[PDB]
Amino acid sequence: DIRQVYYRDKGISHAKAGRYSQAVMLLEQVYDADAFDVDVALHLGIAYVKTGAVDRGTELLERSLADAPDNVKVATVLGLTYVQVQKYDLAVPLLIKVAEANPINFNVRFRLGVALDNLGRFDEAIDSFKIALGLRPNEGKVHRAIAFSYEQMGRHEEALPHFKKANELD
Repeated sequence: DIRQVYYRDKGISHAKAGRYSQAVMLLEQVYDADAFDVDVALHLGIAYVKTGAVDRGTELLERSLADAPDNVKVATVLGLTYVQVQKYDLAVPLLIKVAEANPINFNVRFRLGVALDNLGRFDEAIDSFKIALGLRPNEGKVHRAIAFSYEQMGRHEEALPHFKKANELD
């Protein structure tokens, strides 16, 4: 009744503030597969991945994606998690769309780049990494990444400056 609004509101806040174990503990008690609340599943999703229950969290995020395919945050979080467990094929489409809608999100763009480079899509990797550098030109790590993407294409002339700049910072 008012039990559940309190558990939901608090559990979600736990998750948002990084208190992930406490979010699992509360939200496990509201989450109901058959009365599907997407905010609950999202944030219990997040909290399971964070607490090492990666499969259960992934599954909940997929189910949330099925329920709300236009929810950007579900897509962001599923996308990045897929990068984290090396499901780069699944990640790229979710991360392209998220980056479209949210151009100021550096990590998304960067993980997109890294996802592309692991699929061998180097030209697209490079274009994403350039976009990531427009947002943080100081990012050594992007520089090492784009350098390696070029080198993998045998474009060594283009790699070196990026290698140099990644050391100038590192």
